[PDB]
Amino acid sequence: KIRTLQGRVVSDKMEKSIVVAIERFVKHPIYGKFIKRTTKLHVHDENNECGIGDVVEIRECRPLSKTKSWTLVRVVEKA
Amino acid sequence: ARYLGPKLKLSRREGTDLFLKSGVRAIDTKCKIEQAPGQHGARKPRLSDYGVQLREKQKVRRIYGVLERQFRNYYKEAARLKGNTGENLLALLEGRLDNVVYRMGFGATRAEARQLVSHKAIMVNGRVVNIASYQVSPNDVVSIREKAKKQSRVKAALELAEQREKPTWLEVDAGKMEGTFKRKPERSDLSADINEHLIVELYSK
Amino acid sequence: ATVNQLVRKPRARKVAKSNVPALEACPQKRGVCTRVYTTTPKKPNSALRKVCRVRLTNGFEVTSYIGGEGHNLQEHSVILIRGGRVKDLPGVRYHTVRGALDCSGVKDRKQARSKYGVKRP
Amino acid sequence: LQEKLIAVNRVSKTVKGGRIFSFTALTVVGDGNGRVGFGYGKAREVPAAIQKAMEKARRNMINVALNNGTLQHPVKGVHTGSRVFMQPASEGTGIIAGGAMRAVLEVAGVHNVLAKAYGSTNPINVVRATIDGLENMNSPEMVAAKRGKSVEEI
Amino acid sequence: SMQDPIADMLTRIRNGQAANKAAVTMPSSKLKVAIANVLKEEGFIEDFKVEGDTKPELELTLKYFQGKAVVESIQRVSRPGLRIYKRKDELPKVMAGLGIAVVSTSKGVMTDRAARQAGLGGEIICYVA
RNA sequence: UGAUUCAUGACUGGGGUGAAGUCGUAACAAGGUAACCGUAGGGGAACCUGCGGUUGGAUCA
RNA sequence: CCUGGACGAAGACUGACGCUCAGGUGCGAAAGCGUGGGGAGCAAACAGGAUUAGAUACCCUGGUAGUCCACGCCGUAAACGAUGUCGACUUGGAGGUUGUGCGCGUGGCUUCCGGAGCUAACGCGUUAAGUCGACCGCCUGGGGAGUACGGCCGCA
RNA sequence: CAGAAGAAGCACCGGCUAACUCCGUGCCAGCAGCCGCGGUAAUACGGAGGGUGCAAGCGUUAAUCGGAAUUACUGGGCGUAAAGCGCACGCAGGCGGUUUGUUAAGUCAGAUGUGAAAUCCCCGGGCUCAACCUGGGAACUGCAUCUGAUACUGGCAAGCUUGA
RNA sequence: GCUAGUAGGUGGGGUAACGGCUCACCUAGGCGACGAUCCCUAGCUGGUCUGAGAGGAUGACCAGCCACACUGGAACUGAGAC
RNA sequence: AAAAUGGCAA
Ligand SMILES: [K+]
Ligand SMILES: [K+]
Ligand SMILES: [K+]
Ligand SMILES: [K+]
Ligand SMILES: [K+]
Ligand SMILES: [K+]
Ligand SMILES: [K+]
Ligand SMILES: [K+]
Ligand SMILES: [K+]
Ligand SMILES: [K+]
Ligand SMILES: [K+]
Ligand SMILES: [K+]
Ligand SMILES: [K+]
Ligand SMILES: [K+]
Ligand SMILES: [Mg+2]
Ligand SMILES: [Mg+2]
Ligand SMILES: [Mg+2]
Ligand SMILES: [Mg+2]
Ligand SMILES: [Mg+2]
Ligand SMILES: [Mg+2]
Ligand SMILES: [Mg+2]
Ligand SMILES: [Mg+2]
Ligand SMILES: [Mg+2]
Ligand SMILES: [Mg+2]
Ligand SMILES: [Mg+2]
Ligand SMILES: [Mg+2]
Ligand SMILES: [Mg+2]
Ligand SMILES: [Mg+2]
Ligand SMILES: [Mg+2]
Ligand SMILES: [Mg+2]
Ligand SMILES: [Mg+2]
Ligand SMILES: [Mg+2]
Ligand SMILES: [Mg+2]
Ligand SMILES: [Mg+2]
Ligand SMILES: [Mg+2]
Ligand SMILES: [Mg+2]
Ligand SMILES: [Mg+2]
Ligand SMILES: [Mg+2]
Ligand SMILES: [Mg+2]
Ligand SMILES: [Mg+2]
Ligand SMILES: [Mg+2]
Ligand SMILES: [Mg+2]
Ligand SMILES: [Mg+2]
Repeated sequence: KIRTLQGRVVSDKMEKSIVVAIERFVKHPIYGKFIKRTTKLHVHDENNECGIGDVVEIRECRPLSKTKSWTLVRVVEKA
Repeated sequence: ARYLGPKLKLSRREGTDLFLKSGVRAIDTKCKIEQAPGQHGARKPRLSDYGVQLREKQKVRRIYGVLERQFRNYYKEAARLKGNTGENLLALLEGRLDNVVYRMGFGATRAEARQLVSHKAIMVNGRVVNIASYQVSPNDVVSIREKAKKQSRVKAALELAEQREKPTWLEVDAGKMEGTFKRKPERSDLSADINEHLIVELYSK
Repeated sequence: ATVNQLVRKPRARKVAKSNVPALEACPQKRGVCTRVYTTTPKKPNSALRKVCRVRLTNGFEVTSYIGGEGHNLQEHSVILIRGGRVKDLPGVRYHTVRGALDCSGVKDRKQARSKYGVKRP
Repeated sequence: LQEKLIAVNRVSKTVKGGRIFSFTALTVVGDGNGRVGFGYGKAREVPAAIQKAMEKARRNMINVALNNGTLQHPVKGVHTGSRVFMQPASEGTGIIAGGAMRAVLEVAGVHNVLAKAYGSTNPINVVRATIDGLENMNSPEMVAAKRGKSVEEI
Repeated sequence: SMQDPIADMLTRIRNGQAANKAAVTMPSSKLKVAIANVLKEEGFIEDFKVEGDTKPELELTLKYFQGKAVVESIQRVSRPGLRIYKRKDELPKVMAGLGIAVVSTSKGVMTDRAARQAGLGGEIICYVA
C-alpha cells in the first residue's frame, strides 16, 4: 500500500493549501497514561475541495513549498 | 602486598587457630591463644553486629592470606557466578594455587606454600606457575619442580600433611611429589566453623 | 498528586547549592592572605581561633581557618585553601592546606602528620 | 530458643523530687524453625528489664510458614509509623535487612531474605511490623485449602 | 459519578468479605460476569448467579475457609484514569504465583497463568490473593 | 534611540547575628483586659481601641 | 408583590443528555473607599476624669468617622468541619426536623454516641478521617517572607 | 650466579564505627562530618605505649549517584505536623451506565526490515594468573511495515433504562 | 504573543536536485498555553558513573555524526571546499 | 483596687 495519515482540516484559508491536524495516542514515558498528541501538517489541496472540520487522508510527497511536503488523497468525511 | 607481621596475634584476635604455624607444636604452648593481643586484650568487649561480620571476613582473609582488594574481587566474582555466593567464595579461595599446594602437603603453611609458588618450585600441568592467586581447574596436576624435589622443607611438610586430615577432592602422591585437583571442594568438605553468610551480608552493607 | 497533574507539571528536583562556592568545583584554590587574625568562636565554645582573610585567584575573598598548633602566615602570604567549614566560626567555610606553598607544616607533630604537612621524622 | 537483645533505652518520668530514670529492653526469641516472639520489658535496672523482656518474648511466640529458610512470597508489614517489605531470596543471599528486622529474621530461622524498612525505623514498631508481615505470609498448602484446590493446581 | 463499575464490583467483594456477608449483589454486566467466572474457577468465590433481564443483577456467593475470608486482597490494576496493558512476557505474578491476576485478552478474560499458557498479553484487570 | 544584565553610589528601608545595655511586660495559667483572624484608627515600644469572625478559651461550686 | 431552590407520592415522558474542571466568569462577612442622603442608639479617633512608678490602656463621663439608605468600588477573614466536588460500598443505638403509605412501615435533612476499620496520637466512625473509583486544588525543614523586585488589578 | 641480602607506609581508636590506656594541657592550646569535646584524674586536645583498618599506598578536598519512600511512575502526603482555592458556574482538558452489530485506532500475537562496531551480560579461546585481548551468542526493552486476534479501551451505527 | 519573503498561489529565474531558493504579481495568511517569541545554558549519540529497579547524573578516553581553523567576510579551483 | 521584674549554665 502507500503510507497515509487521516486527520481533521483545521484551516482552509490558504489557496490550494490546508492545515490538517493528526491525532496520535501515545503512552506517557514515565507516567504510563495514554495521552492524545497533535501534529499539524500543511497539505496541498489542488482543487480547494477540503473545508474546515473535514476528515481527510493525506500522503507524503516531494516538497511543494517551504512548509508543505504532504498532499490530499481523499476527503473521508465532510464537515 | 603481604602481611609480614606476627602470625599468632592474628589468631589471638580471631580467637581460633588460623593454622599460621606448622602445627608441630600446639598453639597454646606457643602463645596465649585465648587472649586477644595487646594491653587490653584480656578484657573482652561486647561485639556489635558489624563487629561480628567484620571479624568473620578478617578470619577468612587471614587464613588464606588475601588482602582486601583481592578478597573484594573474589566476593564480586562469587556473586556473579551462579549458585550460592558464600559457597562460591570459599570455592574460589580453595582454588588458589597457594592453598592447593598447602593442602597437597607440599607446604607446611600457606605462607610456606606461597614462597614455593613464588620461587618457581611449582608446576601446573607441567608448566611453571609462580602466581599465588592462580586458580586451579578440576583435573589439573600440581607438581614440585625436579630441582625443588630435594628441598628438606617439602619432605617435612608432607609428613605434617599426613598428621592433618586429608582433602577428599585432592589426590596426592608422595615421593613423586605430584597431586591432582580432582574436583572443586564442596561446602561440606570445608570447615563448618566459617560462617560465609556474614561475609556476604557484610559486602551488602 | 494525580498522573494527569504530573503530566501537566512533573515532579521538580531541589537546587542543591554548594557550601564551598569560592572553590568553584575545584579541590583547592590558591589565595593571598589580606589579613591574618584571631576570632572568638560562637557559644558554647571559648578560644582564640586562628583565621586568615584570603583573596583567591578567582577573585573571591573568603575567610580560611588555619589548623594545627602555631603558624607562620602573615599578610601577603600565598596559601592553598581546601573545603571544610569550621562549625563554631560563622562565615568560615574553608581550611588552609598546611605544608603547601608559603604555609608551613605544624612543628613537632607526630600523629596525623599528613593532615598538617609534617614530614616523617 | 535463640534470644537476641534488640535495644536497651533509658527513659525518665519526672517527680517532685526530680527525674526517675528506668530502662527498657526489646528482645526477640526464636526456635530457628518459624517460631518467633518479641518481648518488651521495663525496670529500674537494665538486667531486670532484659529478663522481663525475655520472659514475655517466650510466651508471645507465633508460628511462621518458612520455606527452606526463605519466605513464601513478598510480604508487607505495618505497625504505627513502621512499614516493612520482605521478599524471598536465593540460598547464599543471606539476611539483607536492617538491624531490628535482622534480629527477628535470624531467630525466626529465615536465612535468605531481601528486606527494606520504610517510614519510622523505631525498633519497637519495626519489630512489630516485621512479625506482622511474617504472620500473614501464606504457604502454598494453606492457599490450596482455602481455594479448595490442590497445591499442584495452585 | 460512577466511572469504574469493575472497581465497584471488586470493592463490593472486599467490603462484603470484611463485613462477613454471605453474598454480594450488584448491577450485572458481561465483563463482570466474565470476571466472576474466573473467580469461581479459581475458588475465590463459591458461586455466582444473574437474575432479571431489563436490569440484570449479579449475585456472588462469598466463601470463608475457617471463618476467614478466602479473598485476603483484591485490587483494581488497570483503571479508567490509567490503563495497564502487558505483553505475555511481562504478565504479572501475584503473591509469587499463589494469587492470580485477571487479564483481559483477545481470547477472553482469564488468569495470568492461563494467558501465559496461551502466550497472550492483555489488560491487567485486577490482582486477587 | 530603546531594552536587558552586571558593577558601583551620598543616603535610606527592613532583615540577621553579637555582652549579663536602656524602656517597659505583649504572649504562654482565666498570663491577671481569654487569645487569635481580617480590617480600620491611634500610640516610645511591645501594643491599645472599634467592627465582624473563630475556639485553637479558663471557671460553673 | 416579583422570584430561586429543596423534598415527597403515584404515574407519564426523554434516552447517558453524565461527573470533574486549568484558564475564564459570577457571588463573596466586617472594616475601608467614592458620590448623594440619613443619623435615635452605639462608637474607632478625640477630650476630660480615674488607676498607676508611668497608663498614649483596661474602668468612668462625654464623643466624631463609622454603624443606616441608594448606587459604584474593594475582594479580604480562625471566609473553619482548620476536612475540595461527584458516585458506590461497609455492624449499631438514642434524638431533632420535614414528607408520605398502611401501631407498623417508607423517603429528605440534621444532633449526639459508638462497632469494625482507620489514625502518630487525639480522634473519625454510613453526614468517615473506613473500603474504592473520576477529576481538580495544594505541600516538600525553621527563620528570612507571603516579604523584596517585576507584572496584573485597585480611587486609595 | 651471590646473598636475607636491595624493598612499609598512611589513616584511625567518645557514639555513629573496627580499635584504650598513661602522661602533658586545664573552656587554654586545640579538635570537629554530625552529636559534641576542652574550666585539674580528657578512651574526644597534644605526645607515648598498645590496638584497629588499609597497604605501595593511605588520608584530605572537590565532584556525581546512593542511602533520601526527602518531588514518591514504580513509591508520599494535605482535620491538628507543610498542604483543600471563601463559594460556585463553566469552556478547553481528563473521565464516564448498559446491549447488539461493525471497525480494528489503542491493545495483544507472529513475521520481516532496521536498531553500526566497541561497550554491558553469557558460554568459550589467548597472554604463567589477573588486569588486558579475543570467538560466538544474548541483548539493544525502540521504530516501521505486513499478517492475524478481538476481551478490554476508542470510533461508527442502532438500542435500552438503572444515571441525569 | 510572534511573523510581510512572513504563509500560500501563479509565472520567470536559479540549483545536481525539490523548495520563498530568488524575484514580479496575487491572496492574507502562517506560528503559539501540546509554550510560539524572547532569555539563559549547551556540541549530539553509541555509551559512562550510580541505582535492586524505575530513575538520577554525565558525554574524558574509544567509535559514529556535526561544527570550527587568528577575528569578520567572500568567492575561486575542483567529483568533492566556500 | 493594685499586683512589674529575675543572664546562661549543667
Ligand atoms: K565548650
Ligand atoms: K542601580
Ligand atoms: K492582651
Ligand atoms: K483588632
Ligand atoms: K470542561
Ligand atoms: K456621631
Ligand atoms: K477544584
Ligand atoms: K505516587
Ligand atoms: K471494540
Ligand atoms: K525565504
Ligand atoms: K513559487
Ligand atoms: K543518557
Ligand atoms: K568562524
Ligand atoms: K579532481
Ligand atoms: Mg596492589
Ligand atoms: Mg501580660
Ligand atoms: Mg492578656
Ligand atoms: Mg489566652
Ligand atoms: Mg486605644
Ligand atoms: Mg460595611
Ligand atoms: Mg460611606
Ligand atoms: Mg458612649
Ligand atoms: Mg468609652
Ligand atoms: Mg486567604
Ligand atoms: Mg463564618
Ligand atoms: Mg483554609
Ligand atoms: Mg463544580
Ligand atoms: Mg463517634
Ligand atoms: Mg505583598
Ligand atoms: Mg567500637
Ligand atoms: Mg589529665
Ligand atoms: Mg561526596
Ligand atoms: Mg529518590
Ligand atoms: Mg511526608
Ligand atoms: Mg499551627
Ligand atoms: Mg497546618
Ligand atoms: Mg472549603
Ligand atoms: Mg491495531
Ligand atoms: Mg551494537
Ligand atoms: Mg465498543
Ligand atoms: Mg560552549
Ligand atoms: Mg532507590
Ligand atoms: Mg566548480
